[PDB]
Amino acid sequence: LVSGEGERFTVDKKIAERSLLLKNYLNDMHDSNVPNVRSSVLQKVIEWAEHHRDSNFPDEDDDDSRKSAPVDSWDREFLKVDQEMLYEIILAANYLNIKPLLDAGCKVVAEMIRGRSPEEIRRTFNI
Amino acid sequence: TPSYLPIEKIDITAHTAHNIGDSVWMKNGTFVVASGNQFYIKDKSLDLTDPFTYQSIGSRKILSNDILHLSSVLNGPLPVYHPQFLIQAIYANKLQLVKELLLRLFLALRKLDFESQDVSNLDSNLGMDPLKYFIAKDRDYPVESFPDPYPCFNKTVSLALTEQLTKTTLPYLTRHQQITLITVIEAVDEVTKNENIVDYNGVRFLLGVKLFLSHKNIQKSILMRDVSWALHSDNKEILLSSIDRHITSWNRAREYRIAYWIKEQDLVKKFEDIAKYEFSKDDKRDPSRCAIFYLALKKKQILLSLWKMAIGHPEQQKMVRFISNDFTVPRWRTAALKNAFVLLSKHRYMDAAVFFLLTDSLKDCVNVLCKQVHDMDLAIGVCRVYEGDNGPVLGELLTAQMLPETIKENDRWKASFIYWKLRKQEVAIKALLTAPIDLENNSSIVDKEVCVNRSFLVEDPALLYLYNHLRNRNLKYFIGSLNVEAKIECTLILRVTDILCRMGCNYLAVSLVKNWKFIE
Amino acid sequence: RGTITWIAPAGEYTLDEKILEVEFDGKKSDFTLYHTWPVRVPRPVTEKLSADYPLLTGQRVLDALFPCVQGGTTCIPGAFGCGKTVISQSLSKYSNSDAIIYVG
Ligand SMILES: Nc1ncnc2c1ncn2[C@@H]1O[C@H](COP(=O)(O)OP(=O)(O)O)[C@@H](O)[C@H]1O
Ligand SMILES: [Mg+2]
Repeated sequence: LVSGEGERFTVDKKIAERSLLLKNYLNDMHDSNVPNVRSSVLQKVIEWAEHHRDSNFPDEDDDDSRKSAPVDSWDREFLKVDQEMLYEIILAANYLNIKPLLDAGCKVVAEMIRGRSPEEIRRTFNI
Repeated sequence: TPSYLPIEKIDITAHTAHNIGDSVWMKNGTFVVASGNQFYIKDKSLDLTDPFTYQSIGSRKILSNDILHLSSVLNGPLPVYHPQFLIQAIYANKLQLVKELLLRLFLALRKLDFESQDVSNLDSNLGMDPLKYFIAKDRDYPVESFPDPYPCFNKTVSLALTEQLTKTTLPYLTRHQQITLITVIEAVDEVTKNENIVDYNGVRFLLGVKLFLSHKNIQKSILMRDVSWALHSDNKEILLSSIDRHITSWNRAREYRIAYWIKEQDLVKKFEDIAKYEFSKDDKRDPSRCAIFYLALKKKQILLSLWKMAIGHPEQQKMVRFISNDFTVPRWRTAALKNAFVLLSKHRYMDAAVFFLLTDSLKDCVNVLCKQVHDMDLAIGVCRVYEGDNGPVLGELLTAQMLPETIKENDRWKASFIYWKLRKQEVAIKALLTAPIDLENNSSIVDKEVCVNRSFLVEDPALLYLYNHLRNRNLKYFIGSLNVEAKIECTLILRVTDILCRMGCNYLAVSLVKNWKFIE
Repeated sequence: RGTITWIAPAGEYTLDEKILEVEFDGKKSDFTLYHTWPVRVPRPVTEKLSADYPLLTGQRVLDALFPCVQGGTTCIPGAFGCGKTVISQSLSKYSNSDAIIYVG
């Protein structure tokens, strides 16, 4: 439920049910019956889940949605904190099968890389 | 290439003999240097006369002449038309995307020429929607269409591009990179033709060989990467028939390493044809050269006839009188072994291998081929044609002669190939991720400190793409252990990115992390 | 001939101590530091080269006027006090040869 490298957190909550992996691996259906994620990025993911605890997403049933839309500004600033850690945050959101964080991370990193091209550098950095 | 490259030599000494007092960067690369009470502020522009700037910029074309912009050209995300981005988007299962990017490159170049605008205005992303790079699978890519004059990438667009790329110099690309871009256009042209036949480990091999042909000056044989792409393809016949035209001599059947991957049922035919050629070489008829290929096939009779019809050769009288015997007889078996060991001492290694194969002592023919003749390529071929496709002598040969050097060199392509030919598939697939020294008590072979380490251990993104393929076809071996496998998949994904990011293919790193499927 | 079944480690061995084992046709043979060869059979070579380097004796007349080469054959006919043995010994002393076999 928490990374072994000194990682701990709330064992379960409405937030932890946000991860579709934990929808089955969090003792879900206990009557009928995390290792990989790095500690810091685990903290970051649970922070995002807690923040959006009071939100709703169309999940994979968004069809035309789930993409081709601007990302939430708070998510933009929250994820835009480290270039090297964003890829492993995307990987964590992938392993936990959490679609919204995956989509947000991909949007943010795509815009970072697009904005690092020399044309965009000159058009937005110095000009 | 070096990981770092100097771009300027700020030579303040050319004005004063006093040593530099203090140095400090500032806003926009302004580099303030102090000496005495007297500053030497250098702006972030470049002086092209400097040898360092001249060498680092090379043949490139850059929008601004800056240390900041230059450091953003030698490093940072690649323009989506860069050859090192297109080959990496082909190795990843994104061929359709590469075709679309080439089409958009053509359209943008035509747009620039039609409006008479300078090519340096060309957009780095070619107006691509970034989500396209993140599409999980090649057949799920939404391949849109363009207006009628050039709706979809095809032969006409290919020729037009190959003309334009000679009539213009693309920005940020050294002329050599532009040459490789043209060869990538040709490779995509070839793949589009074969795209309906060969699975996608055939497409990767085809691009590998097409890139090999352009680098025979520095590359002496297709990398083991391409041998492993072809070895795991379901259409080895198509790949072999595509590269057949180049396999005329043994020296060219050793460049494409056909002995490693081509089907045994085609390796027999290729030995027959290579024997035909090696006999009738440029110089003259000599059954000495084509002996090994005819014995490996178990065609001693054809070799005997070849010796007979070679009336002019000085060795003819001895060889016809010797080979004609029946080497099941113990006396003649021992005579052939004695002659083999005499030829090994008279420094006639190939003939020693031939004689060691007359008697069916393959374990000694292949050891003379791989240790004294230095042809592991021919040793594998003889093993595979003589006895069978996989082992047992081939297994011992690989475990003795190749496995140690592979472990010392810390090569995982070779290790996977070896554990495949030993039909140890379950660990052959794992050898792609974990270094060879950690497999199957290989630490018993060489001390862990003898192996290569430090910066020399540069990753290889393709090495992962193969695994994700095999892992998905051989799931029977991975259902038994998931947590331990994930513990290393989640390490090699983050170590394969951070080179896809360090080689400018960030868009592919995000795709790799986004689309990777953990086997729950 | 054969496949080294066993090779001795570095160390001090007498001539009679076994140094190598080599299996040929399943039969194992043992090799010490020495071996015997028939003095009447010439020892084999891979190929016979062409002698092209001088056999630099210490003698001006023999070095300059009638030179010999390394691998050549020379004869020194003479009467019973003209120096056939002094020439032989001077050559044994000052020749380039890495080894001398002086047969009397
Ligand atoms: N190069 C020489 N310098 C000086 N004395 C020599 C030389 N060669 C031969 N002699 C003298 O000649 C003597 C007889 O020659 P010797 O060496 O016995 O040859 P041979 O066997 O032909 O008689 C020697 O003992 C020595 O005194
Ligand atoms: Mg005498």
